[PDB]
Amino acid sequence: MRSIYLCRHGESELNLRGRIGGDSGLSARGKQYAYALANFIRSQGISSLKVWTSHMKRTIQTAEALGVPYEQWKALNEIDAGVCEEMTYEEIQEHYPEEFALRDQDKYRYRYPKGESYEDLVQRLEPVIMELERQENVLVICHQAVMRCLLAYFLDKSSDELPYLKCPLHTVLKLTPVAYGCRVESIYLNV
Amino acid sequence: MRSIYLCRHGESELNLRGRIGGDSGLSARGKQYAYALANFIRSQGISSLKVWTSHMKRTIQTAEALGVPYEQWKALNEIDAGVCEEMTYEEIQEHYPEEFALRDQDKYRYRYPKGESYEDLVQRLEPVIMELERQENVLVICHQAVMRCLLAYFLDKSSDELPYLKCPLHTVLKLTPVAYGCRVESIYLNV
Ligand SMILES: O=P(O)(O)OC[C@H]1O[C@](O)(CO)[C@@H](O)[C@@H]1O
Ligand SMILES: O=P(O)(O)OC[C@H]1O[C@](O)(CO)[C@@H](O)[C@@H]1O
Repeated sequence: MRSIYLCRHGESELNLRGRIGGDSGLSARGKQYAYALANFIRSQGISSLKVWTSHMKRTIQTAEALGVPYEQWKALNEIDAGVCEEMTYEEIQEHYPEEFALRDQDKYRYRYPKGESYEDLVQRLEPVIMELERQENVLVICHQAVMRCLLAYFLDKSSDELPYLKCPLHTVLKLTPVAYGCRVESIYLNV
Repeated sequence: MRSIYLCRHGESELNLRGRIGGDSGLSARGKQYAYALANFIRSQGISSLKVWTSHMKRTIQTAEALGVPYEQWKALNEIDAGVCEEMTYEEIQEHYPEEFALRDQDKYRYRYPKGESYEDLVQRLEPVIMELERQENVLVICHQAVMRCLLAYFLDKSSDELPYLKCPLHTVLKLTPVAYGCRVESIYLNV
């Protein structure tokens, strides 16, 4: 049976600082996760695994530790926060108080100044989903907002639930599409 | 009429590092705010004023920039996050996934392991509001969660609105209580 493995890049430097977006590299234990992922994947004994990543350094660097070849997709790049790129939440509240308030109102269609909305994100992920459907075993190393969009599709979630789906770091979600829907398994790689 | 000025401690070290809770000191620009605050209060042309703070260093240090005495209330201490104290959101999502998700569904009543809920904070602040109601001009230098509870009372907000009320840093809220309701003026001190 085919299984789709979904996970995020290992812990980035900006993740450690509590800052959003950007294009930073993996931290120390972020790299230890890349190694732990390589171990888990091997132990899965998956037949002909296709591996996808984004153009962002953090995803690429995580895939490198696997040894096997992978492919890069621009459409898998993290959601653009626009002007709020690399800010902490406190900084967004202080410098864009009205914008921050509008988000909680409708997290699905809200756009930061010159940024993307979850709706924009779902649109550019359409082709990524179409390919995913016509594949067998695949591992997608992406980002939190991207993972939420892909996960919503497979676990059949609404536009309301989507922006709030649980997608923590160092955790792999093994989704097995079945006739009644989709089975899920969560594997936490403690590093 | 008299006015109640509500604001937070200047930007702290943990605020800058994207971490919550703790007992950290003011950052460089966090101190600039403490001085910019003194200048704002000065320009108000107030004859007598009571300044209250919590036991947290960040609030105390901010009061120190005024050059006037102040009273310290334990009741004005920021909400306790328990085991999640001094952690980032990503950190909390990873190591306490279930806990994190449960908070989102009921932000008002939820308590982190060994922590407080917004409901507890509201109860803890009862004697503070009572005094605030029987005083003249007062300046309360407190915290984000504490500030939201106080602001909710004066502006008549429901427990559903309370946890999401806007309370950014370096922003003074001048409240003027009247017959019914309360007047509000938002003053931002750019530093
Ligand atoms: O605010 P949330 O719920 O993290 O939504 C998506 C977010 O993903 C992030 O990568 C969070 O680290 C941000 O860049 C983006 O705003
Ligand atoms: O973080 P929230 O959910 O907006 O609530 C107020 C928060 O203020 C903090 O100081 C940091 O966000 C936390 O201690 C507290 O939970």
